[PDB]
Amino acid sequence: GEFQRKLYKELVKNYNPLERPVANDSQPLTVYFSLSLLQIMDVDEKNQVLTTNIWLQMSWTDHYLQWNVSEYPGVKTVRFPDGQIWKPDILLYNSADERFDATFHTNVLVNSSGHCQYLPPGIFKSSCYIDVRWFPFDVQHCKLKFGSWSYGGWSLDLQMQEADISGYIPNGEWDLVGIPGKRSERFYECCKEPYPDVTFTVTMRRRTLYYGLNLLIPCVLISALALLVFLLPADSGEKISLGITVLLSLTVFMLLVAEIMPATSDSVPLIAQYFASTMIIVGLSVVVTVIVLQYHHHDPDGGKMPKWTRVILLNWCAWFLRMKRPGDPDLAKILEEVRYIANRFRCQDESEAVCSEWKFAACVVDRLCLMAFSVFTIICTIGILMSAPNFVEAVSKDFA
Amino acid sequence: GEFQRKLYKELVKNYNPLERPVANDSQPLTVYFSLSLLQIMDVDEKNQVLTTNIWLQMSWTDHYLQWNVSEYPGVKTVRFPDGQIWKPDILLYNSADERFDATFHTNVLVNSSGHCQYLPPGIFKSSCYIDVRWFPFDVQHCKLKFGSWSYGGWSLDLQMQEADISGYIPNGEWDLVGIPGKRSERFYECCKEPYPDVTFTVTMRRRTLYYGLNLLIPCVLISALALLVFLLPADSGEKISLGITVLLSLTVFMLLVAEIMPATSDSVPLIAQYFASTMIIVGLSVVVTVIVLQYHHHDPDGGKMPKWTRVILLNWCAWFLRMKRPGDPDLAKILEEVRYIANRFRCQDESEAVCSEWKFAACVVDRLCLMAFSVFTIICTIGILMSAPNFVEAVSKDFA
Amino acid sequence: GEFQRKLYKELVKNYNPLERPVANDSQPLTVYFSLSLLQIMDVDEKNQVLTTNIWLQMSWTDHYLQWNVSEYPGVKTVRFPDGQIWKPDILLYNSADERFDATFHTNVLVNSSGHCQYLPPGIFKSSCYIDVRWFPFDVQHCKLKFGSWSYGGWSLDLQMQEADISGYIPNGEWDLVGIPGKRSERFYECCKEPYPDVTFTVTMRRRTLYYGLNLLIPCVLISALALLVFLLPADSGEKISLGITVLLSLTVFMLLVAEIMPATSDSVPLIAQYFASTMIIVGLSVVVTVIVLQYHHHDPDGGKMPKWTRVILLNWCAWFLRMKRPGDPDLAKILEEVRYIANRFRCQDESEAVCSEWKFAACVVDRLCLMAFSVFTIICTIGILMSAPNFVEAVSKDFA
Amino acid sequence: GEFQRKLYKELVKNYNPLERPVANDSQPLTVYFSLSLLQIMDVDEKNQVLTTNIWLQMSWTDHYLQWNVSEYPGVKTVRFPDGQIWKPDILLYNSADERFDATFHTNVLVNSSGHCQYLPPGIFKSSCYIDVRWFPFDVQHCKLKFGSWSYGGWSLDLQMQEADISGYIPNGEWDLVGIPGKRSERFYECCKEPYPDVTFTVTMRRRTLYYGLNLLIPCVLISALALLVFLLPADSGEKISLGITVLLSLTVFMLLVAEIMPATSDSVPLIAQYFASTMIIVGLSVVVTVIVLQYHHHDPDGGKMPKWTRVILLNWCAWFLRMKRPGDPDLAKILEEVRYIANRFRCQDESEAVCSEWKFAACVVDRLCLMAFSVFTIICTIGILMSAPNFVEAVSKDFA
Amino acid sequence: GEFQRKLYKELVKNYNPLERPVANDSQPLTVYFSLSLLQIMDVDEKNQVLTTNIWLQMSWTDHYLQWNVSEYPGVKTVRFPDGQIWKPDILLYNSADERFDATFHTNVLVNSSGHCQYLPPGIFKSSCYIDVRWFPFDVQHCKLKFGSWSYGGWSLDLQMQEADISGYIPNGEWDLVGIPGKRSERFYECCKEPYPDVTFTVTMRRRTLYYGLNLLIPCVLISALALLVFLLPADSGEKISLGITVLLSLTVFMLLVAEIMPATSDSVPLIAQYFASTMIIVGLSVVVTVIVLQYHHHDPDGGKMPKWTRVILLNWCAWFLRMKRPGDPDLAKILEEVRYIANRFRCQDESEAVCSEWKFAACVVDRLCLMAFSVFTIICTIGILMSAPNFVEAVSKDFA
Ligand SMILES: *[C@@H]1O[C@H](CO)[C@@H](O[C@@H]2O[C@H](CO)[C@@H](O)[C@H](O)[C@H]2NC(C)=O)[C@H](O)[C@H]1NC(C)=O
Ligand SMILES: CN1CCC[C@H]1c1cccnc1
Repeated sequence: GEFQRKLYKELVKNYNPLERPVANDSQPLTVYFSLSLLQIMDVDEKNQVLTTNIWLQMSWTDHYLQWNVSEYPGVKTVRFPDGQIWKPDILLYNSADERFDATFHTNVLVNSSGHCQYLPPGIFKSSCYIDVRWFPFDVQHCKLKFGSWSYGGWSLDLQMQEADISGYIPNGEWDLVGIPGKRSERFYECCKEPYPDVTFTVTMRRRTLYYGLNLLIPCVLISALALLVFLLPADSGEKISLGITVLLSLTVFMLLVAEIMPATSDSVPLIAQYFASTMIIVGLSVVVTVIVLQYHHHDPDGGKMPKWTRVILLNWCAWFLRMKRPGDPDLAKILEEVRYIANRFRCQDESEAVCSEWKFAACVVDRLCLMAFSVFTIICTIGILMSAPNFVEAVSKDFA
Repeated sequence: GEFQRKLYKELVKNYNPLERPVANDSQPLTVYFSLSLLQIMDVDEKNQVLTTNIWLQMSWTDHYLQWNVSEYPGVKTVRFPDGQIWKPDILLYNSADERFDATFHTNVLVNSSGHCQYLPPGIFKSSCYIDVRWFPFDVQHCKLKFGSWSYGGWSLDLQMQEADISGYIPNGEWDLVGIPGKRSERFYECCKEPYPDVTFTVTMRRRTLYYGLNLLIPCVLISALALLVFLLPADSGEKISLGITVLLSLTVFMLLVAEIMPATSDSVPLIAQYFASTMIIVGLSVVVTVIVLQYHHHDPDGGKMPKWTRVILLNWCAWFLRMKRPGDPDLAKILEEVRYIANRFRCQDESEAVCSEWKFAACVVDRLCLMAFSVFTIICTIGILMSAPNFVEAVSKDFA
Repeated sequence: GEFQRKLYKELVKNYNPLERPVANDSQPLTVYFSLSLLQIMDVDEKNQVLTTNIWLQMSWTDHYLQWNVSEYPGVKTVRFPDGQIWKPDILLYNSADERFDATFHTNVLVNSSGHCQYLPPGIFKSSCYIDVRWFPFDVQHCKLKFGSWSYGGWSLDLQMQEADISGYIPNGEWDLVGIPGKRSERFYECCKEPYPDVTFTVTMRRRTLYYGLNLLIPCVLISALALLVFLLPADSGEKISLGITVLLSLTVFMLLVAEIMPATSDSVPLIAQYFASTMIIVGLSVVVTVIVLQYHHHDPDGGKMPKWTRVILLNWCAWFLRMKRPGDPDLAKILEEVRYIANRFRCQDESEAVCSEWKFAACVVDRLCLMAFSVFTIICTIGILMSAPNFVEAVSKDFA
Repeated sequence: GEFQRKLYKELVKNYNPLERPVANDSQPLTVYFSLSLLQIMDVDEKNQVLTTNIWLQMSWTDHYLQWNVSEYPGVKTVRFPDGQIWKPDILLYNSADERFDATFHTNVLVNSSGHCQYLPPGIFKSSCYIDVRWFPFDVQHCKLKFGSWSYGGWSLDLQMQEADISGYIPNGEWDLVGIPGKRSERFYECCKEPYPDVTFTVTMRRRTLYYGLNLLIPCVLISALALLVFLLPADSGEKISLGITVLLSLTVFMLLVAEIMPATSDSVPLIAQYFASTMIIVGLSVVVTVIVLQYHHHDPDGGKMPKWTRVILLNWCAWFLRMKRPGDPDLAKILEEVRYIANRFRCQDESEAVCSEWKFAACVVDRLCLMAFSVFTIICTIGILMSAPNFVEAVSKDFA
Repeated sequence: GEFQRKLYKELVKNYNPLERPVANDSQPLTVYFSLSLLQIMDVDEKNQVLTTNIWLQMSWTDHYLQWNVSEYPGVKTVRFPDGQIWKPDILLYNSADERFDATFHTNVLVNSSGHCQYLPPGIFKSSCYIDVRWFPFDVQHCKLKFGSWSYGGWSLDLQMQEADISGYIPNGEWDLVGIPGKRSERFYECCKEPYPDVTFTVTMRRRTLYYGLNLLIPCVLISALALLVFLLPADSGEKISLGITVLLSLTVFMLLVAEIMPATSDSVPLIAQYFASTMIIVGLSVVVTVIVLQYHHHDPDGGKMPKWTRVILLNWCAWFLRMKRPGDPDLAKILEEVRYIANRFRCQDESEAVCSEWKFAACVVDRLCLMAFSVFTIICTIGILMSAPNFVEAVSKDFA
């Protein structure tokens, strides 16, 4: 249109995009800064970066970009690309992208009275600390720090407006608790000019249904399965394979969880210590199995049963468990031969009678250690799982 | 040509690529927006990102870019590169590309009446929520949101033209149901103007043949083979070995299928339900095998058969399953030794006959659990697989 | 050079890089398009993306860029950079790259009479369909579709010339067969004017010396070793172990072959069919082994062999496979004691005879199933591998 | 303001951004260089690349950009963008980024007396030598070499200022020791002029809690479990299974650590030595188990035990380990028969005694090898771990 | 300063960066090309690309950039950024980078007499054929081809200087042998115009210590462990398990080697041949073990040993292997009963004698195959390992 042609010709006359558009040089320029969260793309525990989709929102007042609507009827807003008009050089301090500023440079909407609006979108790769002490029951606080790079207090001051989450799209993995900001200043040593900035802390809680169902219940189920070795009869000589096989499966599980995990040395992760507890449990199970197997295959002609073992395992450990202890000249020569055979059979029976005691002792030890291990595994898993804060309500909100 | 030289020189005179080319400044500018799908390149469920090849279609009527054909014979159209004429600032809202705009800027073809055509190509990475509840018998809807970034409804009013799929190249994995769009007018609280926008919802369906042949069926054969532990005779120890090795094969399968899919906590996936059910079936099979082995290797005098088991397993279950039960002074000394040997043999005979009942009971319970688990696996697999709403359609299309 | 400087100054007077350089505006401008293949960098079966290294060859005639050599002695050719002279806008229609035009903008060499040459190199990524129906004996045809984006057939007469392969560098995996090209005219829904394009089809054949050694031969070897169970005597305890470990190795092998290959549902790959057949073979091997184990440990005093089963196994197959079957008052008291002992021994001998007959039946069944499984796996492997077309030619070229 | 606009107009006048801003052309310009470490992001061992977040600091004195604040009251500082004033060309020599210069070009802040201050941020990837001889108890020294590219020592007098670590954010895995720097002068084959450069060395210590808990301790535990084969009675065939399965798990661990470790041939890693030692220990355990099993299943009436082995095993070693060694005509015909039976039984008893002595010898060998292997593995592990320098410092700082 | 500004203003008058800076247009311009190796970043065997840190080095003479120092006393050199002066267009012919020119454009230093220096750094990625026939004892030649893209003999004749390896930082895996170069001229069909270019060949030798300690030694050790199946007595039921688990471990080792190595089909790698040989050895080890097991569990009444086997496995090899072969009417009824019992025991004795003879034959076969396999494995290993060229050089330079 004719009027907007005239306006665009007139406005850029003697305009320098290198100057602050303030009527008075001494007075600072007021700039309002705010966010608009749209989505959380990914939270990388291993690399400790946070990727989000965010619309910035900056606004100020321009002294020179003013006109009277009466002289230019119909036109009431104008737009300018980058470089042609002055903009605040506000950029993220916590950036982790290769280019230090990931932000699409869009148009600047201008008032008929000098008020500019700037809403550039972009995908921001922050670098925030990822606490992993209570994984997978986590609450994370990642900070985004914005502010002018080469402008001070007398240059321009920054004011905070509350973050907008009206357009938030919920994420499958993380639950957004909130996003509160704060405006703070920082004085230097030379000069008493406040240097303001705005920081936003994004707080998220991990939803634990997936990690629970895929990590914890399988591991606890097969750890409970690992106690079946104490139920097998020792005569079926395939007890060791069970223990070693479940140990191998647990090792595979551990190395995968190490794969997902980062490599910080700040604290012992809950899942890692739980896996270590299961490691020790299965190892002690295998050791006890070897002990019982040694007891079962005892040589009858070897050493005698010690009195301590006899009085402990066969008496007290049986009372505790209420387990029952289930217990003519040639005529002389032929007589001697038959007597020899009978005596040999008697000796064989007496020798076999000894092995029964050892086998019963093996069964008793097996039952006792079964009970002890079954109690211990439950105690350990319950204590470790419930030791984490943010567990009861986490499970109540996820699994229910 | 001299005529096109003169025309190109004349058109750019006084032209301003900043002003919106309308004869009347008060009235808006109508812009027609459409789409042209070429192919779907990727659907990443783990990152929730859709990659497509798309040709944008825009069209508006410029005002100043007009000329008389008679004055410039031969010339019918002109072409302008980026930055030399006014273009709509149309952007994709939900984008996952690090650079927010992912369109290749090409020339604009302008007719002699002042009609501009803009057909920029590009590869678009938009983020859409990919439901995984009914995986792999899945149907997904992903939305693309387009619209001007900084032009209002009093200035630029979008219009819809139906999407073009004439050039579509079919995908191997995804079947395209269709891509219907819709035009809507959002209203601002300040002002009575509309804010037109156009959204395109791409609907696709996964083809269930690769997954069917590589994940579903192999698990069925492995689970079925896990029941071979029951037909096996307990005399040759292989039962626990069989059970555990099937278990680990299932674990590695579950690890694969877990690393394929994302960590969302919105619902339990169908494949997860199937694998968990197989987990439980194999574990219970191993437990039953342990019980059977305990029954088989029973000490002949370590106890007595309780009346409940003696009646049940030996008569009732044999009835149900139709299995038959498996069935001078120097001479008196010789007398008592020979009778002692005979008595020893008789005692051994009766003790050996005792264990036959225990072995038969083990066989009976083994057959019973075989039948029960054979029914259970079939029922569970059939129910879980047929629970999917479009299972019949998928099996009729992909397979038949 | 003064002459070079003066000519460069003169050639750019009133030159518009926006106009098509023709003497008469009505007739189109002829452009010859070719292509110089240099290297096939990579073929991505999983992503259906082909990466090649090519040099474009465009040539046309510029009417304004002419000069008389007699007045410019030394200079015979000139070079112009990007954006200073008119260039055709030719780009790939199939680019699977984040940027839709991956070419390095080099100079344009100009004749002394107005002929322009343009040879921009670059690495081109394109999306072409990949066939896995005959993996790894497949022949792939991929397409490269070039054309002007914004010039119709009335302004750009695109022509074609044969592709150049004189500098081709052979690849270590794919053997180049040829690269023809054909011109075509297409109508687009945008506009009522044909748009010519030039399509080059690259035909290449995969060499099968690496896959034949690392995916086929090991599978055959361990499938054959899976038949070693039928030789192993049942008196040992390592038959089920053999079978199930073979299954584990086979599953790992198939899983890796699955991860390398694309997830298409258009056909069942040859390697997939082979792996499924081998899975079935080993599974039935395990089932037969279970049956033989149950036969060999058959408990006597239970059910006698059926007449049909006996007359089959002990006679027909036994003769067929050339197998031979394994074949004072105290005196009265002493008398009936020794009578009891002798009768006990006689009954024991009868029981052992029945057991020996059962074990012979098991051996015969094992031998027969050995023969059947061996012949069946041989014929299935040969048939599956020889079903593919151009298999013998590939075998000859690669191995011999 | 008016003063700001006038000053910006005045400064730009007759300014060439190509000339070095010095009052005297023959005098070198002084530039102060400094660093500000913000965060160590990644230490890639395989690729030997260190990624850090760094702010560069540069400062010099421009001769032309000076003014009197009396004539320009409000304005005290001005800002200039890239490409409008002279800037140094300081760039990293060791950059490993695909684009050689990875820095964000910000404004340049200027005094009223011409003092320029330039603080460009950026994320720098540099190639530094990584030493893994003492992994995971290593201390690394990575250098960053900065310096002007095309400015010699007679024009740009580079100076170094101490690095700033006040804004350092501690990293979970790496511990910062110090960042000293020195300014050295070098000669290059290009030119006969010295080119000064500034090198900063980053010294980092690796926190070892993660690796100590995830790699060393589980390896220790399962290596110890591998010694249980010397407590299993030989009558249960489950010793080779134990040894070989632990060997398999060890091989898996070796594969994983080799995955983490880079391919280098400078010196053997400590963890590589540890895993090799564990390999040999477990292999020797398996060999000893094979020897013991061969001893146990001796066939009597065959090889008589040699006198040397007899005495060594059953006199000295057995006592040393406190092991106790275990241990009418018809009447004539019947006499002959009973004599034959008794003699056969006596021969069986003698064979049993020989078997018992062989089994006792096997047990003695087993116990002796158990003790030897235990002491050997303890000594080897403790020596290998303790050989690393500052291992005591590492454990004291991390664990305690 | 003053003279700097004056000279900079004077040097750009009427200066066209598009023209070749020569005094005579007909005569060509001499350009000297060179290189400066800094580091070999990576050698990718799979994608077959080479990454290096390189500073190019070009030098030529400019006719127009000349001045007399006495007129401008302070300035001796001037610097021009990209786009201000004429630069030769020299780029990598065989680059394998997504952008065809990975080169950082720095300043150009010009002397008082017109000499120009241009040393742009960069991280180049070139695709060079990588031979893998001799892995890991490998020597690779990679060629870098540089040349002009638009100029020829009458326009630009590239001379040569030897590549500079001063300041080259040794890599931990690849040892540099040399970087020879060679200039050459190529003529076109039309005209006798040379087209000189410079090519550099980088020759590097892989250091084999890491691969020897991670791939060769462990596989030899496990292969030797596989031979232990020939010392385990047949009574233990753990002979098949040993061989099978060795096969599994070696399969996963082959998997790793498959992942590291390229998928070429031009030769059979040495490591591939060695792994195939070891596979074959273990396979016949398992086959022989099965034969021995079926030989040892031979029923006494199932047949008789053939004469050939009886004479070759019991008299010839036994001596060769130095093994010794191990070795009133009621009274009549009582007599007949005891005669029956004695005859029964006699038949048992003959049976176990035949069984013992069969077991001796099995042991002899076992020892024979042990010796044969022990010789064969070492023969094949030595042959394959020493078959490679420069293997003595590799071991001498790495392990000493
Ligand atoms: C400016 O730079 C070039 C650098 O080469 C100088 O050329 C050298 O001049 C000396 C004088 O004898 C010769 O020995 C060298 O061989 C020349 N080098 C080359 C490549 O030709 C040139 O002299 C310098 N000019 C001034 C005024 O310093
Ligand atoms: C052939 N071109 C490429 C696709 C459409 C067509 C076109 C037509 C007009 C303006 N731009 C593109």
